[PDB]
Amino acid sequence: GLFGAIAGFIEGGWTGMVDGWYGYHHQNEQGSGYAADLKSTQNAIDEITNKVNSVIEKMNTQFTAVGKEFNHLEKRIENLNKKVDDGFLDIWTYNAELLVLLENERTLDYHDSNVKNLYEKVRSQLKNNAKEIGNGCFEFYHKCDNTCMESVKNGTYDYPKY
Amino acid sequence: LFGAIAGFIEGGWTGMVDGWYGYHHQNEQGSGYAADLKSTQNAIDEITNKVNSVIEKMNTQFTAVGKEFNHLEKRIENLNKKVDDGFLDIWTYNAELLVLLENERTLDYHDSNVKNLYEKVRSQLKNNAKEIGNGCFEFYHKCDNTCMESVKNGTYDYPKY
Amino acid sequence: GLFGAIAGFIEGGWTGMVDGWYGYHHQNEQGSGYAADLKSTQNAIDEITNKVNSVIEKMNTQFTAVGKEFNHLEKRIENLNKKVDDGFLDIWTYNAELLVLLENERTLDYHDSNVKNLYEKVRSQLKNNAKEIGNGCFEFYHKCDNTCMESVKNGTYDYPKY
Amino acid sequence: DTLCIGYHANNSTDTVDTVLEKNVTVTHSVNLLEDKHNGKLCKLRGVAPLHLGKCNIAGWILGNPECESLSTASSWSYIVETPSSDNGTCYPGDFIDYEELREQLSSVSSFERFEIFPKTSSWPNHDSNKGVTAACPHAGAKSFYKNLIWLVKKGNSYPKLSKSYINDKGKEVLVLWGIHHPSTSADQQSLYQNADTYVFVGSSRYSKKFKPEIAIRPKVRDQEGRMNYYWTLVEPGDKITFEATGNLVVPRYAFAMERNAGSGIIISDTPVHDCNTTCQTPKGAINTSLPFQNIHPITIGKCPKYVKSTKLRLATGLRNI
Amino acid sequence: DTLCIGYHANNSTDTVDTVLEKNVTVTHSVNLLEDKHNGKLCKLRGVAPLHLGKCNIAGWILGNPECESLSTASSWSYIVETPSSDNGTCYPGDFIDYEELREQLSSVSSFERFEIFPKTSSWPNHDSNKGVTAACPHAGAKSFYKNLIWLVKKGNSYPKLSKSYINDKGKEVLVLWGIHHPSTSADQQSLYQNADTYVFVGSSRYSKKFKPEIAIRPKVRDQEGRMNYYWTLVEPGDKITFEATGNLVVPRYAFAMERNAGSGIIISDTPVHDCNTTCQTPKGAINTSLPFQNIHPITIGKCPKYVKSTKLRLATGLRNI
Amino acid sequence: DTLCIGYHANNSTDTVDTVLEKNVTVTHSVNLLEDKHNGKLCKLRGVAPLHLGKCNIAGWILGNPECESLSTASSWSYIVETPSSDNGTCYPGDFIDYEELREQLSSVSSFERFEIFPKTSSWPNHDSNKGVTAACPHAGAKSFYKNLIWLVKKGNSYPKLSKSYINDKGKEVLVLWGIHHPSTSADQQSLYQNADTYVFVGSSRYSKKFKPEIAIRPKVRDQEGRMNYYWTLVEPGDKITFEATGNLVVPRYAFAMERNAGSGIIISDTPVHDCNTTCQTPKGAINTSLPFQNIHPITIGKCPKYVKSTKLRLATGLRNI
Ligand SMILES: *[C@@H]1O[C@H](CO)[C@@H](O[C@@H]2O[C@H](CO)[C@@H](O)[C@H](O)[C@H]2NC(C)=O)[C@H](O)[C@H]1NC(C)=O
Ligand SMILES: *[C@@H]1O[C@H](CO)[C@@H](O)[C@H](O)[C@H]1NC(C)=O
Ligand SMILES: *[C@@H]1O[C@H](CO)[C@@H](O)[C@H](O)[C@H]1NC(C)=O
Ligand SMILES: *[C@@H]1O[C@H](CO)[C@@H](O)[C@H](O)[C@H]1NC(C)=O
Ligand SMILES: *[C@@H]1O[C@H](CO)[C@@H](O)[C@H](O)[C@H]1NC(C)=O
Ligand SMILES: *[C@@H]1O[C@H](CO)[C@@H](O)[C@H](O)[C@H]1NC(C)=O
Repeated sequence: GLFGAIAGFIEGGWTGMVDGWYGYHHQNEQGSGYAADLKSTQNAIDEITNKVNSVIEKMNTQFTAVGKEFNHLEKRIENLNKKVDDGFLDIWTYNAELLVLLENERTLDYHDSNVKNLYEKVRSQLKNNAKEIGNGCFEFYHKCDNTCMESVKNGTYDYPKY
Repeated sequence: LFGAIAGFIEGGWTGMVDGWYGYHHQNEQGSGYAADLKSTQNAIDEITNKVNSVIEKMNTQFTAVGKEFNHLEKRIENLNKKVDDGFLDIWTYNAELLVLLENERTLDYHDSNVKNLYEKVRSQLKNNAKEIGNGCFEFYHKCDNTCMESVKNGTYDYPKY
Repeated sequence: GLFGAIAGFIEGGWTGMVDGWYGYHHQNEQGSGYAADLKSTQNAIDEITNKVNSVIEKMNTQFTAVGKEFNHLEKRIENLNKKVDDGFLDIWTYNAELLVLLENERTLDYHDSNVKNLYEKVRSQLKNNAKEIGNGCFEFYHKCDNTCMESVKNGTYDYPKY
Repeated sequence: DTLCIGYHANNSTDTVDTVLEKNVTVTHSVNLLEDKHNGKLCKLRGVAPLHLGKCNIAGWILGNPECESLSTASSWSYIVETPSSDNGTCYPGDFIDYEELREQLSSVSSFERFEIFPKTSSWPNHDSNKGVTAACPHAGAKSFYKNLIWLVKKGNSYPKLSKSYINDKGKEVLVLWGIHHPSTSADQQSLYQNADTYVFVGSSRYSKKFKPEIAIRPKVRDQEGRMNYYWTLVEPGDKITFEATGNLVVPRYAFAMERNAGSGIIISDTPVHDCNTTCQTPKGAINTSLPFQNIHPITIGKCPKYVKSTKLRLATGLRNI
Repeated sequence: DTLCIGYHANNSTDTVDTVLEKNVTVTHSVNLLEDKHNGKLCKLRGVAPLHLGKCNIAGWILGNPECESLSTASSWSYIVETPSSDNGTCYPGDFIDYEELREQLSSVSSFERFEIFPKTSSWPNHDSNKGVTAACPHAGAKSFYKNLIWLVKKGNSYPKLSKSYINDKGKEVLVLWGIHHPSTSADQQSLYQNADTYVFVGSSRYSKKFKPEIAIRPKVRDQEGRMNYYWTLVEPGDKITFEATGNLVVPRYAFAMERNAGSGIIISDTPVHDCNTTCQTPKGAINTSLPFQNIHPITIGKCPKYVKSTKLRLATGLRNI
Repeated sequence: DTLCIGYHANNSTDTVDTVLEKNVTVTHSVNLLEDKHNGKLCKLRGVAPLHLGKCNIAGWILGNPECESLSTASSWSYIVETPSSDNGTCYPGDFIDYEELREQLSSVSSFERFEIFPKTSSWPNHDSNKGVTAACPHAGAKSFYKNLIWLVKKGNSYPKLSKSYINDKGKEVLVLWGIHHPSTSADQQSLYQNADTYVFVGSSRYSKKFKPEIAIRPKVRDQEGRMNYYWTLVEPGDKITFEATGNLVVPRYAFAMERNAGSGIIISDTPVHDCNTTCQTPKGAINTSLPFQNIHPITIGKCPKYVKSTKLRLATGLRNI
């Protein structure tokens, strides 16, 4: 919803496609088929993984034993100690709560970007040779066989065609 | 960040007062500012949730800061002061940056919403109009009130030249 | 990589251009030349600078002397003190580590945005008078001299041609 | 015929800051920073605070003649002293573990003050009427603490005294007493005939034997003697025993008390009013939902984090033009 | 012919939250919050904890007849008491700097208990056999601490005693002793004939001299008298000297010790098992790599930060339709 | 014909990290982490520190014969000891509330050392020349603390002494004294005839009666006896009274002092130099504007937050290629 792609001009998702996060659904004479973009899906997985392994792996703690013992004549420093424990409780709770809210918003925008970026990367390939429906789908102006699609999803798409 | 607000659409419309994003049609029937209800309504719902997150996630304990020490407890008095100043610098900094970041993002959110609106109509009437470049389109055919209605409605489903 | 421009549909960068971050390379009869977009580069520099001067200048600390002294019969409050020092150590280390990871991601996306935004700002100036190669490069459909390019990079580009 | 797309703008001048740009004008914005208090000292839980007015904690529990018009309240959320309140221990001395006591007294759930050792029937072998001083004046004439009794010898005789109270209350009992240290060995016998005395206080957990320290201290409120104050908490069903051959300022009133830990003490001139608040500061109360405040670092209750910031405006709308 | 570009979707119902939107369903997500423990008290470094079972720290080092089970353990990572361990100082009294000891004793790297002053050959001038009490029962019959000896007079004679131990261990030596305060001057001489006695303990750093405080305390475990407990650490090569004319409960067993500071004490009923853990809580151990946990604030080891959150679900996939 | 659009690149190899990519080369970058210090102990406000060199705080204020060469600076920002300063309390004993004094003394705005009780004219009924010891040698000759005087009896007579100083300075006066505890009752009378003595120190706030504890302690610096050190602050206009029948080590020099709280003490081998710094560590000073540093956790002044990070490289430019 930040790049207009996911849940935007491309309303729903394909329960059919199960090879990756982003892909295509071709429809020629040879037949219909869902095919996930390997390279793109493979890159996101590598980056999102690194993201999770950053939020986790950057938390390196010390070896300490929280909790101390005080007698009935040390209620003050007992409360001081409690203040230190509650201070650290509010700081980590808040920071962890917001860190997730923010990085969730960003992660969803990351996928939105990746989809839109995929759109555009194909749309400019084949400018005239097809028209934009508006639903993330293109309608070819010429016979596009399996090895024709294969050159679009491949990034190696000839224009000596019409 | 998206090139829309303060970008290829320089200024804003003091005229429009029913939402954050909208249109200004100019046909024979007349001119008028009309805010996009759905879009404006969605942003308001999301920005509200944003503020109610930064606020509502701050759940504190019931504690009484401040303690008393005699002239022979200056050390633990300074320890206590050190805990108070540590929490002071942590919250001040985090609050200062949290606002700087979420302000940057919020303005980009509105920029996105505008640009997204520009594209959402630009791709509905491809040929039937031309892009001036100022966020404005010039129709190639008579567009009456019920014609505009179908553009701002998302149901402009019949191509007519 | 978030806006598809840098390391996207514009693969590499120009070691040639040395006047700014963002620019152009014109190729007419008068000759070839790298020319950095002054206004755009100047604006980013002003904003990125402000960014660094925010992360730094917002850290205003107090005049305190960490570290305290305890005897052999104050091991508890010595450990309490140690707990306060280690708590502040983990909090600052983690947030500083994450603050950099996030603002790094964002900064690179900022430059990506600025490039893409520049591509679009020119591509909508001269719609028909040139065609999109797809490599961030345009091929004019008419003679574009030095004072023709000037009007494109200037934002003052008239449209009475074919 | 044209169709343009744009955004909102208004007469707003609210500015906010971003990582990239400072003083960016905006259509709409909220404040995250609370900077407004009612300048009142309000109730905290649903219970009002204990205001000592002219006196401080010491003078209040000991019963200093000036704090005469003070405590009845059976419970309070926190305690309020005025920076001007100087009426405490009128007879010079050392209040042992004073700060600690204040902290235990900061908030209580039930607090009734009963006469532990009835003056009339408790001391038939000692004089319980000569025990006054010019240091504790009540209307120009000599007085003493209401909650303590300064037992002296009954005409040339100070017999070993031995009283004891057993806590039959359903809660802790705060018991206060005092040890008097005369300035000269002449005043020692003049007060308690015996020249070598001792006092002993003991319970199930407490035990301590006091020996007077006779010497000339510099004059404080005209006394070159001293008087140290002591206190303890007796658990329900437990007993506390007093035993002394002189120098013992005995308990007259004790306090049945139940203490809900986790409060504090406010030293402020701010007037106490009838209002509810979830967060209290010396400067006044804070009625806010915001995450941050810059009113006062010393806070009581469930409060916003204290921050040094002068403004924390959070943008909600978009750039204004 | 066509092509249409799109994204993945599945039967997943995992929801996450964002700054902008709540309960957003997604394809894939991980949890940052650990909320699961094995409900076991495990080893910590590689060394198991010290479980006191029926007794607490006091009863354990003093040698209370009930803690007369084991614990020979020469080292432990932390100490475990049960909330329902009440066997400590059977003879009413005050354990001076008790909490501090416990912290010193929380974790130890070597801990052998040797007989410092051999009972048979150390006290030829005092009775080391009458020193028992009904307060320290072992099998209905009177007993006493196993690491302390209650010396009394040998028939009408309590000669000044004067023993001293020199630390020839390659480590600190924890030495515990006691000072007995009889209830009446009759019991004073009946135990140590002298009526005015004194005890003195001294080392290179310690020096204190105690005076018995004879008085009637309220009955605790049927004793009107009291017994205060003291302890100290003797450096290697240093010596500690005991000297007394009565009232001294002498050391029988000491402890050669070496303490790796930085641990604590867990009061829990949770069973102790044979398992490795890097983080321990009263509830159980935590085997996690996650940055946060909401199991227990009191933690021991290298643990995740404790957080109030109920769930911290981080989205990895995308919006799911 | 044509017009290409692109970005910058150079010979830079600076790498940075992002949430999604590690070790990304980029055109430009700054460092947020300071990791460089000048290895010098510098001034801190504008005032240099107090360097004790061979001695420690105790030896410095008491006047240990070795700290003979250091006491003049009328103010300092913080205090520096060396890990190899061992010259403190040469006569074995206990420095009560020592570390606390050190805190009070950490930073001072004005500090002049005046002779409170002039040796010649103050002690007219006692010997002020016989008070030396082999424990405090000066020139192989027995000596003692410069700021204290060890009053002994004048040939078979130790009359009750009673002197008192009234603070006429315009600031607090630190007063130090000592109580001597002889090893044997033979040395007791040999030093102060009377066999049962007592010392009393008292002011408006302070009051304490000391009783000598005579016994044989293990020999420390060849002393079987002990000497405890005490200190107090006397308010302006207030007076302090000394009284004793023996065993009192009296004040000779006091200190007019005004303390600006909020500093500390550095124990380091790092040389002290004439330089300005806003932040000090024991390893050296830090001249930085960066928000973070990884030099040392113990810091003094207005310093960057201590962080465990080993590099905090903040990208400013763009990808290289
Ligand atoms: C209650 O407080 C007042 C004010 O502090 C005390 O009055 C002072 O008494 C001293 C000693 O006589 C005088 O030197 C001051 O000038 C007085 N100050 C004022 C403002 O009157 C009074 O002694 C206290 N009363 C009791 C019973 O403690
Ligand atoms: C052990 O504990 C029980 C109850 O906790 C108590 O009754 C018993 O006297 C104790 N035994 C000793 C020797 O302290
Ligand atoms: C390349 O590096 C050299 C020195 O390493 C430096 O002087 C020069 O400025 C660099 N080139 C550019 C374009 O910055
Ligand atoms: C990569 O960067 C990481 C930090 O993210 C660093 O620890 C490592 O040494 C670097 N090595 C390589 C090969 O990138
Ligand atoms: C350091 O600051 C002091 C301020 O008292 C000033 O007198 C001195 O000139 C400064 N020295 C240096 C080297 O900056
Ligand atoms: C410290 O001073 C004493 C004399 O007071 C001297 O005998 C001793 O050698 C000194 N020790 C050190 C480590 O300088």
